[PDB]
Amino acid sequence: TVRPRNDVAHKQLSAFGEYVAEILPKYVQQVQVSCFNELEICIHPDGVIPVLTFLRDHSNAQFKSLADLTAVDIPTRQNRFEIVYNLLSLRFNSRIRVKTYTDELTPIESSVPVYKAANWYEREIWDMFGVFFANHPDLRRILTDYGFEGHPFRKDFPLSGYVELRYDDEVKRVVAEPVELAQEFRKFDLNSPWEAFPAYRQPP
Amino acid sequence: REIRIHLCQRSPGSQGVRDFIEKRYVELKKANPDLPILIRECSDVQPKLWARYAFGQEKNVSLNNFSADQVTRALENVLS
Amino acid sequence: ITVDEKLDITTITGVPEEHIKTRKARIFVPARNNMQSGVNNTKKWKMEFDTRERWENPLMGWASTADPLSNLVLTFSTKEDAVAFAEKNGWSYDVEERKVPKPKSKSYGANFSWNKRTRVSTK
Amino acid sequence: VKPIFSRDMNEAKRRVRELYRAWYREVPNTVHLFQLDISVKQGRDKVREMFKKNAHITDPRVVDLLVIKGKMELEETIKVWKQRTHVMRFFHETEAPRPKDFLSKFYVGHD
Amino acid sequence: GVRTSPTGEKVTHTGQVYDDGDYRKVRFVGRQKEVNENFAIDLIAEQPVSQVGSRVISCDGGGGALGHPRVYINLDKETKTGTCGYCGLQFRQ
Amino acid sequence: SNLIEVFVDGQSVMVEPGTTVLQACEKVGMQIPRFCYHERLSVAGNCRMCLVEIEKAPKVVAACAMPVMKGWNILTNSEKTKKAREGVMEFLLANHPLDCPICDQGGECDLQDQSMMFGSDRSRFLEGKRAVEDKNIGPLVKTIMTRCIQCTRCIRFASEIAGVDDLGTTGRGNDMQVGTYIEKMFMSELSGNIIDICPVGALTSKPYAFTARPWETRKTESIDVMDAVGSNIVVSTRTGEVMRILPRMHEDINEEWISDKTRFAYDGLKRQRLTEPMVRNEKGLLTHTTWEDALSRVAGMLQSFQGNDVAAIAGGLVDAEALIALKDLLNRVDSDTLCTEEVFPTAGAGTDLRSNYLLNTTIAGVEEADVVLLVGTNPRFEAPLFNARIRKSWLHNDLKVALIGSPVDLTYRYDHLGDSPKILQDIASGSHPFSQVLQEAKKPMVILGSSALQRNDGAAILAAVSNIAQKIRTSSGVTGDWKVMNILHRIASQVAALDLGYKPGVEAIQKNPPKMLFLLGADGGCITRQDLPKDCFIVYQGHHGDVGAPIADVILPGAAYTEKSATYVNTEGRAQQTKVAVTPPGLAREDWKIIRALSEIAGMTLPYDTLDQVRNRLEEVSPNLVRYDDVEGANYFQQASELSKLVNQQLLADPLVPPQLTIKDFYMTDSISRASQTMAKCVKAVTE
Ligand code: SF4
Ligand code: SF4
Ligand code: FES
Ligand SMILES: [Zn+2]
Repeated sequence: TVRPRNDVAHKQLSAFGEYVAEILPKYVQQVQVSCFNELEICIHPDGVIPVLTFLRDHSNAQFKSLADLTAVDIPTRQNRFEIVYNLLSLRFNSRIRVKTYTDELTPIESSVPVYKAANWYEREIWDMFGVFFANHPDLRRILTDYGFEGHPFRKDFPLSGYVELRYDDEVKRVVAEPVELAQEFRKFDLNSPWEAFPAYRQPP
Repeated sequence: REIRIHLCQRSPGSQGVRDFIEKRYVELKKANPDLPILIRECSDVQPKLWARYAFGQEKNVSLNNFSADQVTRALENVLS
Repeated sequence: ITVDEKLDITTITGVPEEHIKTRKARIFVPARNNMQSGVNNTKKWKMEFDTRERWENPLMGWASTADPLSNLVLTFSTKEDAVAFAEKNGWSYDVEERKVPKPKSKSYGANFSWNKRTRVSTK
Repeated sequence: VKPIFSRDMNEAKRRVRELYRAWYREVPNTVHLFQLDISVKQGRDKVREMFKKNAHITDPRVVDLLVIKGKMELEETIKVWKQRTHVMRFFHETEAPRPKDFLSKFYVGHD
Repeated sequence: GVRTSPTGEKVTHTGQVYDDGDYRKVRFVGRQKEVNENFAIDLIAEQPVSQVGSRVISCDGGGGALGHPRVYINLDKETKTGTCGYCGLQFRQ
Repeated sequence: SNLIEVFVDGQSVMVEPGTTVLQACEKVGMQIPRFCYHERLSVAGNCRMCLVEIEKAPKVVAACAMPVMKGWNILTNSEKTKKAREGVMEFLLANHPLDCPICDQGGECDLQDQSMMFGSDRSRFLEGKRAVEDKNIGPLVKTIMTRCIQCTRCIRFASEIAGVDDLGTTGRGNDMQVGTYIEKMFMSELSGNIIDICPVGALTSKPYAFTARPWETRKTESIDVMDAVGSNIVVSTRTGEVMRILPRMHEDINEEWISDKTRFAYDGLKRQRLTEPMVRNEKGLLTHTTWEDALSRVAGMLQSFQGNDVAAIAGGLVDAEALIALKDLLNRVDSDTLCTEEVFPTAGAGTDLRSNYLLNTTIAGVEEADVVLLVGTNPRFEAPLFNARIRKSWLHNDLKVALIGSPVDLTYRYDHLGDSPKILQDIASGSHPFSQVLQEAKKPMVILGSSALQRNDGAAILAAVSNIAQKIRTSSGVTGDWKVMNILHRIASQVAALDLGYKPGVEAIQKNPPKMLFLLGADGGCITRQDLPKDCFIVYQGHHGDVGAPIADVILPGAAYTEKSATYVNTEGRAQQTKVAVTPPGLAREDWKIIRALSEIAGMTLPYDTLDQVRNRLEEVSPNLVRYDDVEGANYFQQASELSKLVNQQLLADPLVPPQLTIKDFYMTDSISRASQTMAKCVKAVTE
């Protein structure tokens, strides 16, 4: 049939859903998810460094490269932040996701000794989300202003901000900051009634 | 000027309060015709006889787990 | 090693200016539309803040607002989770109970009644 | 078993004392090297009003996170980054605020 | 097309005369007000009513070239000519 | 114990016998696409869209029709169920015009949401498309019958619940027109709900017409004022303007419908309203002044006068926050003599005890009633939502309703027991047409209207209800927890004022004339130039000033029901909190802020800082208005009946007739709907 995509390598990739799980720590594994030839593993925050030393230079799983270090902010759970370490193997040609969970204000074990690229993405998470990282060298603000309040992404505060309007007013050199007036964002109440998808709805 | 009393649907603090509401309150309307005595309460809360004074004052008296004879005595002292 | 577990109420550290204490949150599940007869917007909690002053701008015709925290809708799975998140932010919340649809026995046999006055006239 | 950020209960307060000691010595550096702007005396008063807002000490985690945040927003002016008087001005001077009163706010336009 | 105000400024498509006490009139002092010469309201009545033989006719601008969704109009009523929701075009019989 | 185990896609679910396939699917979380079926309305298998295939069956059955028996595996996502939904959707849209841009319904449309998800991507259709001649139904409802999918839902609405009987199917096949054949101008109660009943853009609101699309307007929940029942309706705002008001589903407030006089009159709040504070000039006419200057002129008289010579007359569009603040400004600064606009009896413990002030029986409790012995009142004119509830209690369950006191047009039956106050006195004793039915009943309820109560025979009608109710319930009628007497207040503020501690009626102002009267939202004819025999100094504070506003010295502008965020009391006795949807126009302020600023300008200042501070002070005065959306029944009804019976009063000679006893009478009422472009157009066409 024309229009959908076919999958065949799902069973070959599902073996890692058993392989990493057969190492069997309550310290690491917890829950394993696999869909459309991609693996998602969510790992307890206490162990991150010993988890990422594995899958690195290991004979069966040789990743060595960290491409993305994205973070998911979600208010539904008690653990607010879901930091996703996206790894890519160049020897075996496969992608894996090392998910974690952190609450409002708890430090995670940062992967500075494991990955040399992590530190730049680690500064980005501390800016956008406010998730502090332990054993990190020089934690600095990159994207935010040098006098910025709050954390730019957090779903707690609005899209427009708080110190948005900047005048060149009566003071000769000083640019104004604390004025909070802006043009209104038309938040369209668009959400379609009737559930479009089966095998997703959960009973109360 | 008007007196107000809080009554609950629960058992504690309303065993003696409802007894004053059924036996004493019916006679209280006959005893004090000019002075308005309104006790309109049904929500689950701690009972209190918060009665307003003549002008620019309000005093609240506790009625939690009080005796039926003690409730009639406290209401008589508050009225004077 | 070294736990130092302390039990205390949540406080706002990464918080904006004095506007949290004045604004009140209304964590209430959104009601189904009058015209649209589908339940998908329901069964999910929404924490919408109370709307402040809005006026027509002298620049053109749009209605610009000074209030920053207004145009945000949050999602929650549980009523207890939404109440805990509101206390964590700092803002005072007024929670409303979810109005569940009552099960009414609507049978087709009632339309063609003999003794009952529930007989449907003209189809 | 549980994360502690940096310090446990008592030592976190001593870190604030360490932070206040360092930031009190940096206000002459933000006038002579940076720009005069206001005053040396008013600059030290700008410190006091910032810490008076943080009177709600309840957790070791909340205090330590504010210390780490304080070791960046006040560390910015030690190793001088681009601000040029327009940035790093915490005190509001351009805008005049309305006082909290039932007769004053209702006359102007609030809530 | 539209009637000129006693104040000075010309009225638009809708009756939009600025108030005498209103301060929003300084904008048109010096620089001219852009008011369209062709008014759409008068152009509806200007177009003649076309005659239909059959009961139901479908309205179109000019096929797929001129933008119009194909709407069928019922012509059972004798009084008041039937018009589509898009054009000001009217149909009889 | 009356439970059947069945499978939805192989998953176990327990259901009551008699329930439909769609009702069983709602339990697990599934929702089958529908067009005829409604939660409040009856069942019809017209459209045949809710097709769901159960295994081991040759034909696919509808979710509307079939009752669930033992052992069924209902397959929602089978090969045949998907083909059934895709098939019928193509039939529904084959003869339906391309009107989505010109359609009044946008994202809310049921055909749009379902055809995208369940229907096919492309249509086989080449030639056809029927066209339907539109019928002008009314000035309130715009009707384009070309878009109608002949679903038969409005026809069932007008017949079973509204009880008007005008809409009906005429013709066969394609040539079938929904509507009235005789071209009759359809105008009745609950007619502003038929626009929400219709799933497609066939029936729509004419006053609203074209302003915003469903996705564009931000929804906000609020309790509707100027109605006795107090229906919940989500008000939509499109950038600082109230565009449309649509009802939300609620168990207590009748059903999922709003009143016809409440829904259509959205433009009334926007047409005429006080923007700037107006004070009486030296010439005579009222002129616009500054907020600091206008308050100083009002405080100069308020602080000067002291004693019983200062009284406030408030009623109509008044809030609970306004009630707690005006009582704190009058009783504390001077002697308390505050009066209510609506007349209510207070001779035999009227204001005292919650059982006498408000209706004892719940608004949802009308369904579980054996016989309703209503007093001289019109349910069609006053509270259309309560009249629908009484009709639904009559349609679903067998219950004989009796209405004594002037015959009027009603949706139910008749069974009127004369038209006299003497007939009510005979009903208390061993009556011949009545009393016998009241004695042999499961749960009888007597509903006394405020329309007859606000007359010369106030205490006489109250004693007949207390004497009649006391002799019926206590003797043999009531068997446990059951209400006997009910009072439904016509005014919106009348139920709230009695609970707070306001003196009901204008008799308090008539007995002793005040020097300066601060009438908060004066609408009813109680205070006038002839009524007050001194220098006026009248202060008017309320939104939309047409009547009462010219006879005032210092008028201060206030916020409407959509503006101010404050609690409101229902007829049953429930506090519903309203949220602010739009900012007040001009220099107008909130009701709680207006009285607090007046105290701040004067010497004596009331303890209030914020909305939370005003809510805390309101909780201390009355705990019933503290908890939102929670109603509790009042105790000791026999004690209140004994105190009321002590007073002696003669019955009136004139029959108990309602002031509003017409279909056109319930269009322009209570002054709030009087200054409206939509209501005045409807009332003029009602006679013509
Ligand atoms: S009823 Fe729905 S599908 Fe039909 S024209 Fe209107 S919006 Fe479009
Ligand atoms: S007008 Fe609407 S509700 Fe009535 S039959 Fe047609 S589609 Fe159904
Ligand atoms: S919705 Fe069931 S047959 Fe139409
Ligand atoms: Zn056209």
